[PDB]
Amino acid sequence: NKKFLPFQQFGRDIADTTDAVRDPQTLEILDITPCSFGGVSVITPGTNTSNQVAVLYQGVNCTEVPVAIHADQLTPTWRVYSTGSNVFQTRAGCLIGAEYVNNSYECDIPIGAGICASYQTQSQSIIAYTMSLGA
Amino acid sequence: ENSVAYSNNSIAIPTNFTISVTTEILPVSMTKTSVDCTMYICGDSTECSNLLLQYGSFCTQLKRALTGIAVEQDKNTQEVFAQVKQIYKTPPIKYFGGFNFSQILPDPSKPSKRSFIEDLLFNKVTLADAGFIKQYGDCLGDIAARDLICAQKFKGLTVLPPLLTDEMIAQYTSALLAGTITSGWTFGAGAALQIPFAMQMAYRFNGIGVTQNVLYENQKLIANQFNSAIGKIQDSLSSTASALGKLQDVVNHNAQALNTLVKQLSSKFGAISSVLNDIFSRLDPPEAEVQIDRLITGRLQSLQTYVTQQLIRAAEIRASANLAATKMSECVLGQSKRVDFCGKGYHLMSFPQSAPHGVVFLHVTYVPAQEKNFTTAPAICHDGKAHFPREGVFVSNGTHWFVTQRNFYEPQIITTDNTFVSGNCDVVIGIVNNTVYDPLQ
Amino acid sequence: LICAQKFKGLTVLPPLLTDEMIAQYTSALLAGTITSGWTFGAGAALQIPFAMQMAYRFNGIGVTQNVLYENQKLIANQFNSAIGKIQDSLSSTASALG
Amino acid sequence: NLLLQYGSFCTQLKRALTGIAVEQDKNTQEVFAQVKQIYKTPPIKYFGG
Amino acid sequence: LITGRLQSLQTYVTQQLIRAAEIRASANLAATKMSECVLGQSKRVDFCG
Ligand SMILES: *[C@@H]1O[C@H](CO)[C@@H](O[C@@H]2O[C@H](CO)[C@@H](O)[C@H](O)[C@H]2NC(C)=O)[C@H](O)[C@H]1NC(C)=O
Ligand SMILES: *[C@@H]1O[C@H](CO)[C@@H](O[C@@H]2O[C@H](CO)[C@@H](O)[C@H](O)[C@H]2NC(C)=O)[C@H](O)[C@H]1NC(C)=O
Ligand SMILES: *[C@@H]1O[C@H](CO)[C@@H](O[C@@H]2O[C@H](CO)[C@@H](O)[C@H](O)[C@H]2NC(C)=O)[C@H](O)[C@H]1NC(C)=O
Ligand SMILES: *[C@@H]1O[C@H](CO)[C@@H](O[C@@H]2O[C@H](CO)[C@@H](O)[C@H](O)[C@H]2NC(C)=O)[C@H](O)[C@H]1NC(C)=O
Ligand SMILES: *[C@@H]1O[C@H](CO)[C@@H](O)[C@H](O)[C@H]1NC(C)=O
Ligand SMILES: *[C@@H]1O[C@H](CO)[C@@H](O)[C@H](O)[C@H]1NC(C)=O
Ligand SMILES: *[C@@H]1O[C@H](CO)[C@@H](O)[C@H](O)[C@H]1NC(C)=O
Ligand SMILES: *[C@@H]1O[C@H](CO)[C@@H](O)[C@H](O)[C@H]1NC(C)=O
Repeated sequence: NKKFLPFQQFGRDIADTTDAVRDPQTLEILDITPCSFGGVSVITPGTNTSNQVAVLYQGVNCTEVPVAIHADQLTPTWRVYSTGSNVFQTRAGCLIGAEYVNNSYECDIPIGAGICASYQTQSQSIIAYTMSLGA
Repeated sequence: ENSVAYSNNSIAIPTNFTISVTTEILPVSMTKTSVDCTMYICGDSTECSNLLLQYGSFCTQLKRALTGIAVEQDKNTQEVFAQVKQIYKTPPIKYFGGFNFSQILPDPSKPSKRSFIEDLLFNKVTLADAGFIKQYGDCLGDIAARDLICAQKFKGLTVLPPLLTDEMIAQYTSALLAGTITSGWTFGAGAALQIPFAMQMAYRFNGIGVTQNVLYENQKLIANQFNSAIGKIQDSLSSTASALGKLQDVVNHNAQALNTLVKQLSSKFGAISSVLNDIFSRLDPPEAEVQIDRLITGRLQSLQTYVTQQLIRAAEIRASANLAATKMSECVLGQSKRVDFCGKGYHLMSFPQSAPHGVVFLHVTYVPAQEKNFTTAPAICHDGKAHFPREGVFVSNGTHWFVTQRNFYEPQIITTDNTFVSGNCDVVIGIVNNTVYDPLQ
Repeated sequence: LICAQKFKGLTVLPPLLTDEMIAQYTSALLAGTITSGWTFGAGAALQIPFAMQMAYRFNGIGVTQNVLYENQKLIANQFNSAIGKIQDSLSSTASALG
Repeated sequence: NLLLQYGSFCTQLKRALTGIAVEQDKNTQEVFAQVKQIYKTPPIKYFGG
Repeated sequence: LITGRLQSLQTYVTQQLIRAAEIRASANLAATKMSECVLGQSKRVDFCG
């Protein structure tokens, strides 16, 4: 929506980054954003115990991670997590492959925003919950 | 300047005293950060991947070092705050010998249980503007000027959220304050054991060389002085907008480092330009490889310098955090005898409060005043036997002699159960004659 | 050699506090501790005879006041001998600073 | 002119270097200056031998 | 030549910044010792003599 001046052609932001450009034909200033990307983290309970892992995409809402894996061309072993089998959106991006219980416990494997993940035998799996300070 | 009327038989003794509230601030953690390698180095080009992988896995060292810094940060914060294994709740009754506590106690009537003073600090800083990706990735359509944090994120420089959120930190501070208000310092050793506040204050005065009888007889004055001090510190902190300094210094330092790094991207490095696609397409591979090599080397060197500087600042923050933890463990959970270590003057107690990137201690102390002149002597010889005080000193307004304490004028008569004897009275240098009392005669 | 370093841009700035006023602070602190014991650390200065302060400090380390009033001369003599010895030792070895 | 390509690099160096310059003064001021007044001994001096 | 000299200056600045923190720690220790063992009597053994 931000307006230009009749002579003004394209916008720039601090640290010489291009943000918005006026189209030559319609003379309307459209906004340009860098393509989606991020970092991946692997939540693991230990090789000796189990082989079930959770994945964490940092700093992004993951309504678009299945397409991210489709374009990045990772194996269907990654596409299974790209599909929303078990998706939870925390403050630190989102985690895929972990059920979110509604009770509280202590913390063993940190993630962020005061949310932890741990392996529990009920139906052994990788649960994810909210930190509890103590009794 | 201030001269002193020194002598060899004169002594001054304070008559009155005051309670003052002192404030101090300590940083405990910087902002954690991460870094992307390939998108920073040249910005999404395949030839980059083809040409830089043989330069070495330097970004592996970068990632591991910066991850070590990140984990050290939340290690510091959890070591400095998480020192109580329970959570303590104040009772609905809030009468403590007339000691008002509305300002610092947590407020149920507020979103998030953040007390008044810490709310005041949080609104005084108002320069972090969160920035810990409070569900970021919403700056896709930048109708506004895009700010600065999103742009810094879009150059491969991310920031991770801290492990501990603010409200749980506030809960920890509330637990500490409740424990130190309701059960003395016993909860520092084991399970909390309740003691009424007045006798806890009596204990603390008994710690600093003064007997309980001074407190139980002047409770109302103590309450009034305490409340007035709390109001005064409220007003003083609300007034000045530049009393913090250190936290702003840390934030500005980190911002300057990031800004220098992002500005360094537009260096020519003795080459044609800072553009990648033009240099690759216009030139031919034999010279394009030379130019790309020079750019990569320059940018790697700059990134290495930034990493080293961040590593350096981490150690200073670590030292400050360790000292803060020691002070929190000693001044709060006990009563330190180290002068000028938990506030000026004799120390009574301290309360902690949270702050967006650190802690703030309120020290409640003791300060004598209204001194008076008197004449003294080391001992009194009676019936050829010297006599020395039990714990006080001998004083006299000119006519009669008395034993008194060392920080509050309170005369008493020279009785045989308030002194002791050693040898004859021909050896000491300042003997003065008087009488003594035996109560049973 | 300082001039040569200067003509390469390696300017050395002078410290804000000159030595004389540093000595003035040290003398003020020494006067405070000699004439007022410790009370001037917390509040204002309070005069008190020196023997009283030494008796207090002995009372601190597990010894009653009745050791000082009949050992004053020995205390003074040993103190003076020790301070003369420290003067001589400091004047002798120039490598103890390190 | 060629350093202008590197631009404010030594400006950054100066900004970094001034910090320790002020820090030294802060250190000395903190370590010594901790007295509100400037006392002085009485002219007559006999401190019990 | 420019790059080499700039690199040398940078490493010198880094080394000086390194020494500054050590001097800061020593100054903190000295301030603590003067505040404790001069303005009062310390119960800690071997902290002061
Ligand atoms: C010690 O000082 C306090 C205040 O500095 C004195 O209390 C004040 O006394 C005056 C005299 O009547 C009153 O007008 C004030 O209202 C008192 N203040 C408070 C807070 O109650 C106190 O009297 C002094 N102690 C002695 C023994 O004189
Ligand atoms: C502790 O001090 C606070 C200071 O605000 C007192 O709060 C005041 O309470 C009165 C009671 O009617 C109100 O009229 C005021 O408006 C309150 N102050 C403010 C700024 O709103 C509190 O009452 C004191 N504690 C006790 C037990 O009296
Ligand atoms: C020194 O203080 C003592 C104690 O307060 C004074 O002695 C008493 O003074 C009152 C008031 O004049 C008399 O009613 C008492 O009879 C006195 N008691 C005794 C045992 O004499 C004394 O007057 C004060 N002296 C000076 C010079 O101030
Ligand atoms: C304290 O009282 C005693 C007792 O009178 C004084 O001792 C006298 O000292 C003189 C000095 O030679 C002798 O001549 C007297 O014989 C002593 N008295 C007795 C009863 O033998 C002593 O001087 C007094 N001290 C002070 C400081 O007044
Ligand atoms: C991602 O989550 C945020 C926060 O809940 C929301 O505002 C946004 O609309 C989500 N993304 C999409 C594509 O819906
Ligand atoms: C979890 O518990 C909260 C209680 O505040 C409730 O609001 C929420 O619906 C619960 N969610 C599930 C999935 O049980
Ligand atoms: C105090 O010192 C002065 C000066 O030396 C001396 O004249 C006086 O006798 C001393 N006081 C006593 C009680 O000896
Ligand atoms: C004690 O006496 C001296 C000398 O007469 C005087 O200078 C000093 O002010 C007196 N003390 C007080 C507290 O007034």
